[PDB]
Amino acid sequence: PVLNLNDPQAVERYEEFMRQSPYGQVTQDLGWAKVKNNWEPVDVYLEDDQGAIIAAMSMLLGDTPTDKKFAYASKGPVMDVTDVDLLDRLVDEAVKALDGRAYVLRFDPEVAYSDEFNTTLQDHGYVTRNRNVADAGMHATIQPRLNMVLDLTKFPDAKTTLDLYPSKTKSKIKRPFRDGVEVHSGNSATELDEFFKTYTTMAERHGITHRPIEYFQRMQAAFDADTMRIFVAEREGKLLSTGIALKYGRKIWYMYAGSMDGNTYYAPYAVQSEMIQWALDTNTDLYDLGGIESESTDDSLYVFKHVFVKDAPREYIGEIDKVLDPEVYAELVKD
Ligand SMILES: [Mg+2]
Ligand SMILES: [Mg+2]
Ligand SMILES: [Mg+2]
Repeated sequence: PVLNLNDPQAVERYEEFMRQSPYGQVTQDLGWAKVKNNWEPVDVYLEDDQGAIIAAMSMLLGDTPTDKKFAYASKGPVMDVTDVDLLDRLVDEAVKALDGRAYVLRFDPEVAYSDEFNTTLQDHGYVTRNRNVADAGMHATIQPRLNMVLDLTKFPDAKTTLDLYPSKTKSKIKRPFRDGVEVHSGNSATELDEFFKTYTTMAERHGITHRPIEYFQRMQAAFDADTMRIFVAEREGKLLSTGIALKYGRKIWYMYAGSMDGNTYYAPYAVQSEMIQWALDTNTDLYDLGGIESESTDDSLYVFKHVFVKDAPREYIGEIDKVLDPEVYAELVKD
């Protein structure tokens, strides 16, 4: 069925399912639609024989250069996507809800890539985008398929961040702190202003664009301090680096970062250490440092994230596309 966003009861049940599911994703939370306020939300779900929600998909519809919309369920749906027969049923609900307005319904769940799963999906009629598409560019997957994920369940007795690492790494993490770097965290306007300054500075330094502050303000309005937290690293009165982490489902996700120019005293390591400590303190299963371009030392993202994730990066199935308008799809989506 389709969720009536104006039905508080229905919304609460949908949210409860999302928040409690081991497959929950912040980008599938109804709060994500508030962040992506320029996209149209269309949410659907399936119920089991007891009438309880067993699967849900929060879609966001965006415009394209054609008469069709692009329907996207970021890191959704929320269910065991390998249960493809169940997935088909949920997608059928989504297709009904879209009512021919979209040329495609795409979802990129955080499930490991495998030839078997890839094949099963294709056998069910989905078009998958992973190893068959470009690594970067306008043809690449929206979300990086290679992600550096720290599995904290491998360290049941870990009390602090240092307990998860080899001595060489403990040294790297301790460095900023011994040099005076201090981290404070929260989700108020003050921390947001600190984040934004480092974020725009970082953007200007790398000659790249940055999202407007309103984007993050909507995020702050949508998520409480137990879900969204901004970590700010400073040294004796000087702002050095920041990071935004979102706690949801089985993980804490390092989503945004910023760092001032010049000497930052390895503040980014301090930020990571505190985000990981938050994951430990909350008994979270995973700490997701996000994507990398490649598992190579030539990738600055990899080198940095590899300090905190020694396991191989997780490689996801990529984009699973339910093609609705084949002609427009072929026009807008290519390898
Ligand atoms: Mg258009
Ligand atoms: Mg713990
Ligand atoms: Mg590790």
